[PDB]
Order: sequence, then structure tokens, then C-alpha cells
Amino acid sequence: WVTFYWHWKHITLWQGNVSQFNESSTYLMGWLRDYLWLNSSQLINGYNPFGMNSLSVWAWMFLFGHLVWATGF
Amino acid sequence: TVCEPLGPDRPVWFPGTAPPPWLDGSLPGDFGFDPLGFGSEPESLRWFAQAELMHGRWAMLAVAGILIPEILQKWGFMEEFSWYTAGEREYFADPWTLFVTQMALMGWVEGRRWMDYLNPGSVDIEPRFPNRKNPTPDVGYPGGLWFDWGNWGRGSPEPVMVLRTKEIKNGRLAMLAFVGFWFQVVYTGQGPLDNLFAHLADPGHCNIFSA
Amino acid sequence: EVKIVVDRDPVKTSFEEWARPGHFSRTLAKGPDTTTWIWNLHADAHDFDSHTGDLEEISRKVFSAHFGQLSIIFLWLSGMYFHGARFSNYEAWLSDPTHIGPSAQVVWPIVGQEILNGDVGGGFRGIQITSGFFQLWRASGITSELQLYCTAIGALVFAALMLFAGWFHYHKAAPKLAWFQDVESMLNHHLAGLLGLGSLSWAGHQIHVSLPINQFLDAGVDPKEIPLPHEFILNRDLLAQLYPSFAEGATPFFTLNWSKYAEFLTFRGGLDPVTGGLWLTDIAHHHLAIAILFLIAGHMYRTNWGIGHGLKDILEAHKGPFTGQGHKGLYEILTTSWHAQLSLNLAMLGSTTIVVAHHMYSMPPYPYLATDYGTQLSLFTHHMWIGGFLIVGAAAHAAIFMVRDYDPTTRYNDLLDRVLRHRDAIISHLNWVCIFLGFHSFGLYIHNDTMSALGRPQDMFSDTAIQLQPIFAQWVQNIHATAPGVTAPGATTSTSLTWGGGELVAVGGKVALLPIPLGTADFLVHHIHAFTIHVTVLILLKGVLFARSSRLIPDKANLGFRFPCDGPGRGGTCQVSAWDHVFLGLFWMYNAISVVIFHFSWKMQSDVWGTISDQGVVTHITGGNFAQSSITINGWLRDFLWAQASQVIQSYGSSLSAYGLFFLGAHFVWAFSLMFLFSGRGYWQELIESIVWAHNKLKVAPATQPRALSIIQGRAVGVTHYLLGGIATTWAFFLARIIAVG
Amino acid sequence: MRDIKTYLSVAPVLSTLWFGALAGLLIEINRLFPDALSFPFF
Amino acid sequence: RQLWFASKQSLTYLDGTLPGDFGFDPLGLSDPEGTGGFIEPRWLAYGEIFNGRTAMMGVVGMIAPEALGKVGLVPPETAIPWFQAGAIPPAGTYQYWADPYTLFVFEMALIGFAEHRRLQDWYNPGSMGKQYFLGLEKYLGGSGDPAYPGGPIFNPLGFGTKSEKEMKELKLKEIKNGRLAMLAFLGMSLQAIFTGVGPFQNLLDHLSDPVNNNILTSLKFH
Ligand code: CLA
Ligand SMILES: CC1=C(/C=C/C(C)=C\C=C\C(C)=C\C=C\C=C(C)/C=C/C=C(C)/C=C/C2=C(C)CCCC2(C)C)C(C)(C)CCC1
Repeated sequence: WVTFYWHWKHITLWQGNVSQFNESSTYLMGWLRDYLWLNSSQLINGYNPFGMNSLSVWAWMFLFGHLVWATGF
Repeated sequence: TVCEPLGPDRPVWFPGTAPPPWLDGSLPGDFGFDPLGFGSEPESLRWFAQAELMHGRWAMLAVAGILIPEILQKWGFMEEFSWYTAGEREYFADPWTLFVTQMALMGWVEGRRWMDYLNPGSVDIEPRFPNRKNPTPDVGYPGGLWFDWGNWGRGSPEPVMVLRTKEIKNGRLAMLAFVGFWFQVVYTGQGPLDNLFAHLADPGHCNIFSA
Repeated sequence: EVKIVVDRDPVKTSFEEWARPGHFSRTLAKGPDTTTWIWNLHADAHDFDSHTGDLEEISRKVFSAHFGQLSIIFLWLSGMYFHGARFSNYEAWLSDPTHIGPSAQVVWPIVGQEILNGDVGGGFRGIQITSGFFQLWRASGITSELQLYCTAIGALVFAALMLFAGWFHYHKAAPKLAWFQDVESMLNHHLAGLLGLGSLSWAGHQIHVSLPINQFLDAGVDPKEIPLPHEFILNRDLLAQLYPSFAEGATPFFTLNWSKYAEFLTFRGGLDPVTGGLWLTDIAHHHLAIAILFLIAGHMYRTNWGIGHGLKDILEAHKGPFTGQGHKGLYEILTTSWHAQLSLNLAMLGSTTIVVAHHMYSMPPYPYLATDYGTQLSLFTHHMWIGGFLIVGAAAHAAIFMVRDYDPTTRYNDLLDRVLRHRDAIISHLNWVCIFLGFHSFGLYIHNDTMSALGRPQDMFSDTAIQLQPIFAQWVQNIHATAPGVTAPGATTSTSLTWGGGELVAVGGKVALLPIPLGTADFLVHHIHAFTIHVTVLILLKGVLFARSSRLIPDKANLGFRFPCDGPGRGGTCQVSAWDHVFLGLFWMYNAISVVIFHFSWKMQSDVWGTISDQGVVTHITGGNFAQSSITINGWLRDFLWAQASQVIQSYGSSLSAYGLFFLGAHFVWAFSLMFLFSGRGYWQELIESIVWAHNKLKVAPATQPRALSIIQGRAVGVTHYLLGGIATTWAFFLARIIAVG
Repeated sequence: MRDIKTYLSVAPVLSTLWFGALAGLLIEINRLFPDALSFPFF
Repeated sequence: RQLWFASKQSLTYLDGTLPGDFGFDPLGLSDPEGTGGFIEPRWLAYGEIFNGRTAMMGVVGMIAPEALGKVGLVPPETAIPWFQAGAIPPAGTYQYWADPYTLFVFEMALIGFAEHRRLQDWYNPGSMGKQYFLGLEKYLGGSGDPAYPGGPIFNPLGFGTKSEKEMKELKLKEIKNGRLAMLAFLGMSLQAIFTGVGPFQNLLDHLSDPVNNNILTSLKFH
């Protein structure tokens, strides 16, 4: 939670649009939409049937996480 | 106090049937009709008896107030129009003032009566000059020359249970009459005498099934 | 022989007990010394077999319970028909069903939820529905709110009647044993009586009411001046105008020249372009032939007369060399233990629900059904879920039977004995098959994803790379597309259109069905389905076969069906009861259903559904990226899971906004489940202890001594919350997405 | 009769009726005071 | 006991208790292992009696008006088949001395009075001769058995003089005439549902022309 808060705050400040944070950070759907959904769109397209990118590893590693975690269950 | 146990003295509301045992028939107007057995226990029985008497008396007053002015409109001098629409009739004062005054006074009275029910004889209005012994009570029949000045509820004019039977029967009938009048005005748009005459003219067709 | 023997008035309708909870259980009736009493009360209410020892009383009780269930179902149907009558736009929908959204629920304007009553067209405002009643009410020619109203009334009447019947049959005239235990006449009737005559009377209602009014509506008329149904049977001349043959009374039938009726009873097949649905003539021929089949089937077993078989006279004959004595005595097992019957029937009912789910989409029976996307999708997935739940229940009750009422001394069998005699071989081989399928059906996805993220696409598993071809499926599709040529001359087209041959059916600029090709992605998804099903079967079959006694605990059965463990001894013995086997298998069934429904949604929205241009070019709702993006899990994230989750997440401030809100609560509960699934009890017991102290300090310590839930109830509440979260999440996702885009 | 009274005094039904009455009170207040954010009395 | 299509479950309870037992019951309903309410053999005899009597009255009455209209002096204002009298709206109607519906509910209430009292007698025999009934009390005790009430209200002329044999004859006659009237009523109604012209006119037909034989046509029409 702490790191979510810090990262969203800074990722808004760096783009100069802290206004968006202040507006749509008070309703959870705002967090799921403006913070996770959108900011993940550069990642999940790391590798597609049209090739790959520098981001490939992370995308791969990303999925890796969402697997190992599940195995814990 | 006369009892009406089973037998010929007990004309059963449903011929050929033994009435519920806890329906003795003491209360005038009894015929052994309680298939739901709500009168199972005595406290509920007396409570429902009081409710029945009150409903009957209020229904008599209500049906009189419906009937008489409408017929005195139809043929009499003054024309009292639709009683169901008299609820919204316009008077000197607003309906809410009337409502709150009604509620105040009726709360006073019915609360005194409520305490009399919960505690018989403890709340009564019957003066006592010396050496003349007053009457008791039978709640639902206060007695004394405040509500019985004709000396009818005590003996001479008729054995009591018979007159109370008359009262309860007419009260049930008046309850039916009130609910009928109201339901008719829900369906039709006239008074009771109008429906009556419409039925008289065309008994064969002018009915509920006329449409 | 068989007679009408019953008994008179066992239990009186006296409220003496309602004020005393747990009258049935001797221990429960004593009093709640602690708080676990009020859990244990609900926990064993319906447990009839633990309340007596004779089957007569529990049979009477279940006979009454069935009436309770039927009363609830009738009340539900009545509510549905009412809300259709007094609160829908059904008439406007009938006016033109091409682009008018079925809505059958309005919300009171109190707390800002007016936005819920979104724009649905036709001068109406209301929460859009996807139940799909409207296609039915247009099939049955309701076409008037009076009909819905009176049908709701009649349903209420039947509900009260069934409730009465229940009360009367349990309290006053209780059936006896030789009635219940008499299954021959029950089979005889239910075969001949219920199903057959049912389909027959429905064929009646279709050929004499639906068919003409539906044909008229297809011709195109305002249903106001459409002739009423009874005015189509009283005066013959209308149907005469429609169907010449139909003006010949009953001579062509009785005189065996049935071909005259060929017009309204036929065998066309295919779909009807006017509505994409089925040719109602075909469905009428179907229902009628099925009625005749059930009637001729019903006459098997001897009941009172001298003809007919006996269900004891059929089994014992079958006795093969390997198995030995065969099914001897099995008739007694399946007649002396309710749980056995419950398991068998639940299994068959779940399978039938699944096959109904399947056959629905590929052969839309109703009219204007294959073009109301959300309705088709929601129906299919609902039926799938119901089937899964029924199957799991079947396995659980089979295990319960295995524990309690199985015994070789009197309820003997020589078949089940053999089966149990080699359980280890069964479980071992099924386990190995499960490992094999898991590897060669998921590791393929893993390999494909990895070789994608490593810039080696030409070493992938697809059509454009190392290739796997589902050849048997395409073979069967070719056969089904060339069968109406020679094998089935009496038909006109293929049995459905999804077979790989023919043209496409499109109504109102949208397509309804067309051929369906299978790519390597389909091979992979089919093997995923096979693997997950095999694993669920492994779990549940192991539970059943080992409910009696395992090589770990020697006398498991004596410890009962549902108990938490056998202590931490011998290295730990957690979750050994069959009940816990079902607790486990539930999650795997959930996973199977979830992946199946996701696959269905993607395949439909990527290869069938969509719109058709004026010229005839098709642009599917998602662009047809299945065969190139279903082969990478990262793809599933990107192309399908992330992308098609838009419409639910922007849904705030619109009509669909409700579908948005659930999308969080669904997740939330989903979380919450873990709190119960992961923790234990002793910790919570100590915490409750300290809280009781904190209260007792203030003279507030309640006599209903607080107690953290028992272990089994903890697992139960956990699994319930988890299933709720998952199913609600997929529900909100599906509805929002499909009803927004489609 | 008294049996049905003691049954009616069992916590489920009593709680259901109590909660129904409370919810009705709250929704009626909301009706008669839409959106009611502040305390604009003092 | 002239055996016509009997069985053994019939003879389990049909031991000859009903006046003139013929032995015809393949199904075996009233087997007394568990006595089904309203499947009681007493109730069965009661039902056959009551049904046959009602059928006698109905077969007389439904056919009476039009038939009499033939060469009689009941006017052609009612020359209408029983199934066209008005009971079957898809056939005909008539303007009466009331409206249709209220008439029906009124006659329903009257028949309900009568049959409710009769049923109450059935449960408790003789128990109608206790309550006030504005007279009529000293008659409704009956002759003991609700099957056969007797009483000068229902025994005016006086038969079964000093006898049970005469009662047996008269009574066999009862069962036979009840069954015959049942058959005739059912046949009139089936012709009506399939012929469509009316029974008495069907006699008008079948007096001269033999070739009718309308089972050959089997024409099913309103
Ligand atoms: C004392 C009882 C009583 C009496 C005498 C009447 C009399 C009448 N009603 Mg009525 N009614 C009653 C009770 C009664 N009603 C009740 C309780 C209801 C509520 C369901 C109604 C609802 C009602 C409607 C909706 C309408 C009438 C109408 C009428 C009139 C035409 C008859 C008709 O079609 O309705 C027949 C009435 C009924 C079927 C109601 C059945 C209930 C009663 C109690 C039947 C029982 C009979 C009674 C107990 C025995 C007689 C007692 C006593 C009079 C001797 C007629 C004057 C019509 C009208 O306005 O006239 C033009 C009309 O449209 N009634
Ligand atoms: C107001 C209130 C509050 C709070 C509350 C809350 C916070 C809640 C939450 C909640 C959440 C946070 C979430 C939730 C969720 C829910 C859900 C989720 C539900 C569901 C239900 C249902 C019923 C469903 C159903 C279904 C589906 C959909 C699927 C399957 C099918 C069916 C139909 C079954 C407080 C405390 C302040 C106070 C008290 C009151």
C-alpha cells in the first residue's frame, strides 16, 4: 500500500499532472483505472505476435510473478 | 351471565360440526366459528372480544353517518353529496388542525378507557351520595347513569346476553356494510343508495358483472 | 400386488415446536451453552438421515420437501411473469425486436439510482435484462400483457396449491413404504406420463396457437389486429387460409396418408433467415416425435398386470466372465439408500445441463435469439455453472453413501466389491494421466509464451510455425456438412450451421451464425479442458473411493463422514475426510468452468459474432485475433483480459454503472475468502478469549459463550466466499462488456 | 398461540422486522432531505 | 355376478357389498390395505348412485326442449340443441330473465347449500335434525344411510311396502337406468362434438337413411 501511494504520487508529479491524482485518487475504481490499468498498458505489450521489445524481460518476469504467487495457494 | 354450551342451545354456525372446545359460547354473538383458533388462550379471547365490541360500535356510527345524509340528499331537503369525497371537503380550518385536536381528545378518552381495561374499576365515573350503593362494571359495559341512563343494560327490558347478542350481530353486519360501501366507491363512483336503486331497476344485469 | 396404502395423521399441525429450536436433535434441543450451537442448528437441519433410523419417515420428509421446492419455483415463475406484465415494455419490443433492448426492471427514484433506469429505447427506462424471456414469450405468442398477468395469477394459484399438497401429504395422509419403495410404476409413469404427454400437449399448444401467429408476425403485422389464439381454433377458416392440408380435419392422419400434413410437420433443419431461429415446424415435429417415443418407452416394467419386466429381473442376468456374478442385488442398494439416488440423479442432471448449455448456442431454438448477444452468452454460462455445481454435489453425496449406508453383510454386491478391491490402481493411473495432460497441455502454452518473448516466433506452436492440427474435429465437421447429401436425404441443410459448410445467417446488420473453423489454438484449449476435467475427476473419485478406509487411517469410516482431521499424529493427518475432498474439488471445478467460459467468450466474439456490412463484409466484434493471440498467456492478458475489460471500468456515470460497482465487491469478497482459507482456529480462539476478557471487565460477558468457528465451518465459509467472489467477478465482467459493446 | 409468540420472539424474525423498520426510516429521511450532506440547522 | 372384464384386485374388495355386484374392475382401486380417502367402497357406491341419478336427470332435461319442439307445443323460441343452448358460447346464447354470470354464481350458491348440507350429513349421519332450520328439522334425519335418505319429503307415494326385495328390484332398476342414462348422455355429447347438428335431429336422420355411418368419415369439426 505504501509503495502504491508513493509511486502513483511521483508518477503523476513527473508528468506535471498531480491534478489527476488529486481528483481521481479518492475512489478505489479510480486507483484500478488511472494507476494500474493505464500504467500497465506499456508493459503487457512487451512482446506480441508482431515481435518483442526491450521491455520483454519485464513482461515475461511480470507474468512469472502472477504464476509463482498463485502456486503459493 | 348465562352460558350457551353445546346442544340445541348451541346452533352451530356449521351444521353437523362440533364447535372448538375452548369456544364455550358465554360471549353473546358466539356460534363456535374460529377455525383459525385465535381465541385459543383466554387473555387473547377477552382482548379480541373488546376489539370486536369497539369495532362494532364504531362501524355502526360510521355506517349511519354514511347512509342517512346520502338519502336525505336524494329525497330530503338538504343535499349532502358524495360522502367519500366529503373527506376532502373544505371547512373553516385545515385538516391537520382537526387531526391533532381529534388525536388529543381521543387519546385522553381512550387512554382512560385503556387503563380501565388494564385495571377494572380503578378508573370509573359513578358518584356516590350516602346510603345508595353503586353498580360494579363488566368492562365493555360501564353501567351507571352515564352510559346506561335508560337502565337497559341491567335486567328489566331484556335478559342481558340477548341484548348484547343483538349488539354484536348488528355490529358485525355494520362492519360488512362499511367495507362494502368503501369497496364499492373504490369500484363505482356513486353512493350506496345510488347503487341500490341501480340494482333495483335492473336486478338481472345491473350488478358487478355489468361490465 | 401394488395398492394405494397410506397412513393417517402422524403429526399434528401444532406450533408447539416452532418456539423450541432444534426439536429434532436431542442434544440441540437442550440449549445453547455456547455460540457454536446456533451454527450446528442450521448445519444439520436438512440432515434427515441423522434424525431417525427408518427410511419411511425420511422418505415422507423428502416428499414434503420436494413440494416446498416446487412451491418456491412456482412463486419465482409468477414473479417473473408479473414483472413482465406490469413493468416491462414487452409490447414495444414485439413491435420490432431488431434494435430494442429488452428491459424488465425499473428502480425507484430515491437515492440517485435513477441513472440505473437507463435508455433502452421504445419510450422506456429500466435496467436492461439478459435472462432471455422475451424470445420465449415471442415464441409462445403471448403478444399481450393480459396474458402475462393471468399467467402470473395462475402460477400463484399453483404455488399455493403445491404448498397445501405438501402440508397435507406430510401431516394428514402420509404415504407408506410399499408405495415409495415401488419404483416400477414410478418409472412406468414418469416415462409415459410426465415427459411424453408433456411434449405432446406442448406440440398441441404450438401447432394450434404459436405457429399461425408467429407466421403472421413474420409476414409483418402490428400484433394489435393479429387474430387472437382461440379465434384460430374455433373458426377453422383462418388456419384453412394458411395451410390447405390443415383444412382436412382428421382423415389424412387416421387413414395413414400422413404426408398431407407435410406443410406444418417437416424436417427442414437449418435456421430461419427471417429470425435466425429454428423453423417452428421442425421444433413441433421434434416435440411430437419425442412425445410418441416417451409414450412407447413408458410401457416396459410389470406393475400390476402380467406383462412387462421387473427391474430385479433385468440386472441379475448380466454376469460376465471377468466381473463374475454381475449386478446381482444392486437393485436393493439403489432402493434402500436415498443418498445413492441423489448422487446418481445429480450427476445425470449436471451432465444434461452442460449438454443443454452446449446445444443452445449452436442451434438457437427461439426466434431473434442468436442476435441478442448478451442473452445467448449469459444463458450459456449460467447453464454451465449449474451443471458444474450439480456434478460436484453428485460426487459428495456418493461419498456420503459410501460412508454411512454401505454394508456387505446385507446390502451386498459383487461389482462394487471388485471396484473397491483395486482402488489403488484406478487412482494411480488417473493421477499419472493427470500429470501427463497437465504437462503436455500447459507446458505447451509456457513454451509458446517463452519462445515468443525471446524473439523466436518461427519456433512457436501455431499455424504460422511448428504446427498442430485438430484433424479429427475438422474431419467430423466435413462429415456433418456432407451428410445431408446422401445419408440424410430427408433433410435440407446441415443439422446446424456451425458445421464447416454452407452460408451465414444475418439479421439486422448483425450476424447470428456461420461456419466455425478450428485452429491450433482450439487444439490447445481443448486439451486444457480435458486436463482440468481429468484433475477434478481425480480429486472427487479419490475422495469417494477412499471415504471408507485408506492405507493411512485404517478405520476412517468409523470416524464419520464430516470431521476435520485425525490429529497431527503420524506426521499430520489434515483433510482426510471425504468432505474435505469435496472442499478441494470445488476449486478445481470452478477453475475448469472459468477457463471454459473465457474460451467460449473469446471464440464467439472473435469468429462468429459481429456485424455485417451493406455489401456483405464482416467485421467481428473483436477483429478475429484468436488464432494468433490465444496461444500466449501474455496474449490472454493483453488481447482479451485487459482489452475487453474496458467497458466495465469506464462504466461510472452511465446506465451500466451498476455492473461497474460489483466488479469491485466481487473482487473484494474474493479477497476476503483468503482470511478464512489460510488461518487456523487456535489463534482466533485466543483472540476471542482476550476480547471476552475486555468485555467481562465491563459486566457485558454474554452467556452465549463466544467461540471461533469450528474448523470444517471455517473451510466451508472460506470456499463459499471464494466461489462467490470468482463467479460475481466473471458475471460483472461479462455483462458489462457484452451489453456495452454488443 | 403463546407458542407462536415465543417463536416470534426468536432473534431472526425480530431482527428482520427491526432492520426493515430502521431501513424504512432511513430511506424516508433521505426522501424528505435529499443528499443531506451538512448539518444546516446550527 | 355376471363377470364382464373383472380382475382379482376387484374381488379383493368387490365381495358383493354393492347392490347387484357384476364384477367389472380391472384396475383394483379400493383395495383396503390402505383405505384412500374418497376411495372408500362406501364412497364408491355413493358416487355411482349420485352420478347415475344426475345423469338420468340431465339426459332427460338437455334433450327435452328441442325434442318437444318437433311435433309439440313448446315454442321454437327454444328450438336449440342442448350444446347450443348457451352453456357453450361458441355455439349459441339467449336473452334470459337475468344476465349469464350472476345467474351461474347464484345457482352455484344454491346447489352448494344443498350439497354442503348433504355432505355434512355424510360425515355425521342424522346430524342435520338438530339445528334450527326454520322448520324442515323433523324431516332431514333421513333413513339412516346417506346413500338412501327416505323420508316423506323424498318418499311421497310410498314404495318398498313391507319389503327389502321390492327395494332390491327398484334399486337394481336404479343402477341400470343410471348407467344407461350415463351412456346416452356421453353419446349425445360426443355426437355434438363431432356431428354438430343435434341429437334429436340425428334421430330425424337415422330413422330413414341407413347409409349415414359417420364413423366412416370421422370428421372432427366444431
Ligand atoms: C351487507 C352486504 C352487502 C350488500 C347488501 C351489498 C349490496 C350491493 N353491492 Mg356490495 N359489497 C359488499 C357487501 C355488500 N354489498 C362487500 C363486503 C364488498 C367488498 C368485496 C362489496 C363490493 C361491491 C362492489 C365492488 C360493487 C358492489 C355493488 C353492490 C350493489 C349491486 C349488487 C352487486 O353487483 O354487488 C354484489 C356484491 C358482492 C358480490 C359483494 C359480496 C359481499 C357480500 C357481503 C355478499 C354476502 C351477502 C350477505 C352476507 C347476505 C345478505 C345480508 C343482508 C344484506 C341481508 C348492491 C346494492 C355494485 C354497485 O356499486 O352497485 C351498482 C359494485 O360494483 N359491492
Ligand atoms: C453501509 C454500512 C457499512 C459498510 C458497508 C460496506 C463497506 C459494505 C461493503 C461491501 C463490499 C466491500 C463488497 C460487497 C460485495 C457484495 C457482493 C459481491 C454481493 C453479491 C451478492 C449476490 C447475491 C451475487 C449473486 C450472484 C452473482 C452475481 C454470481 C452468481 C449468481 C448470483 C445471482 C448468485 C458500515 C460498516 C459503515 C455500517 C453498516 C452499513
